[PDB]
Amino acid sequence: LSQDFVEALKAVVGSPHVSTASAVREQHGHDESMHRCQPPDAVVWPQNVDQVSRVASLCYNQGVPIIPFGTGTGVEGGVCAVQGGVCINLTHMDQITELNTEDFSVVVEPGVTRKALNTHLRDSGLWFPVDPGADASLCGMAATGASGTNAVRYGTMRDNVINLEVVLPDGRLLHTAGRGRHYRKSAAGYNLTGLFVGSEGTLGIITSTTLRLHPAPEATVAATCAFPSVQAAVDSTVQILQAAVPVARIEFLDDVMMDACNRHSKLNCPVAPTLFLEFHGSQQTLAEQLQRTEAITQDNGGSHFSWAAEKRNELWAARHNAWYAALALSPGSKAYSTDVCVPISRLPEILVETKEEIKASKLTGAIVGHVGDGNFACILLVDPDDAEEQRRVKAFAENLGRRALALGGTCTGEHGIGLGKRQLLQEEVGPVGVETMRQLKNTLDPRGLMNPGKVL
Ligand SMILES: Cc1cc2nc3c(=O)[nH]c(=O)nc-3n(C[C@H](O)[C@H](O)[C@H](O)COP(=O)(O)OP(=O)(O)OC[C@H]3O[C@@H](n4cnc5c(N)ncnc54)[C@H](O)[C@@H]3O)c2cc1C
Repeated sequence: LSQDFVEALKAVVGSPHVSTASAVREQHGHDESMHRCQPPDAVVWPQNVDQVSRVASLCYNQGVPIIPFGTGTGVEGGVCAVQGGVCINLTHMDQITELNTEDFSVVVEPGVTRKALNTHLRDSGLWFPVDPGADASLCGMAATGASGTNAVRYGTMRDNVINLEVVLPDGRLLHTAGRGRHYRKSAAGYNLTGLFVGSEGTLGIITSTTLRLHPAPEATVAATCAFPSVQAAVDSTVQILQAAVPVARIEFLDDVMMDACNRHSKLNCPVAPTLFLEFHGSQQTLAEQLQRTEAITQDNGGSHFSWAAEKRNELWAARHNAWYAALALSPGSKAYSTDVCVPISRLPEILVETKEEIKASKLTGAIVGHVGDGNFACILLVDPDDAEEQRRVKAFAENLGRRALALGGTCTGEHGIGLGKRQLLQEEVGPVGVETMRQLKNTLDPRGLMNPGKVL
């Protein structure tokens, strides 16, 4: 990367906001997955959207790849600089604006996390529900198409992103639904917002997100329920969904995951395949939901509910840190994770099969999942130096992905494709799907400089 180019970057954002130091680049060359670190040639911190536009235009016209970087909590290698280039860390733009409580909407910049937003909203009676375990950038969550434990009731990022401000690869500024606009529904033209949700930094740089807010629930009850088998826990889940109980949260942990979370968070749940549950409503509707849900879990051998502000907060903090609980089983390890999502009636087959396949192998694996969406993760601990085991883990993940595709599902419910699932995506949507996706990529990023090597 030439000295003249570095000076041009510094002229846009300021000398302190450009770094070519090896240690700084290495810290921005990896995320939380096992994908090996590939450092960008420079890291740049733009201070406003005009600077984002000017950095993008500079890189684009000089043939330098651009890698958007939020909080670096992704798990598919999205920020790995496989072709070098400039990593654009967006988190100094951290303002909340256009809070419209009467319309249930707010605008956030990339440095705003879910925790920051919900702190800003206390005593408003509103909250933002999409809750990945990590303290991630909300714009990064829009870029990956994230979901969370609350999505079963309150929707994913795709359901809750109303508008996006995007710097396109050559620097033009796009407001996907129109500048300043916010509304419940529209048929006006093609829905551009949905195209950029889940684009993972390959179509442009999200510099603000307009988010749907939700009313805080009148009352909340959380509980855990232990089961004799994975089959019994997942059968209960499917039957709760088929009975249309509007559960707020329904999370599955297998016995390995439950033990790991016990050791990592000082929960003391019985070591068993377990559902973490949460219900929202008035006392009238809560009693009803609890009736019907306990009836179904009882039929499948579930325990009497172990009830859980502080202990509920402990419970979900433990769930949100399950990834790190899994890592603590094998200290010094990184992990890869599957993330399939299947038609819910096929969820029992594939989780029970996954549990059986994990035991039939020497692999360490923990299972946790948004099973209310028909989605789950197998978190696979890897020694960073054991090449044999690492290709056993990638082969396991590949096979599980193809099993989900055989059942009519998808290879990723929320984490994305990044570097790891590109072959699975080709199988998932076929040749005409791949070409159509590539044609959209090419019109927005003709030079292929927008996070190259990812997704397609
Ligand atoms: C403990 C743990 C728990 C998690 N739980 C969940 C979960 O329940 N659900 C879930 O969906 N994910 C989960 N994740 C994954 C991760 O938190 C999400 O994918 C999150 O959306 C990533 O945001 P980020 O800013 O940290 O991404 P980064 O790693 O910074 O970036 C991810 C990708 O998005 C791109 N990108 C980032 N910001 C922008 C932007 N502003 N504009 C354009 N492209 C951008 C990057 O180029 C990259 O390709 C978890 C991760 C961890 C470590």
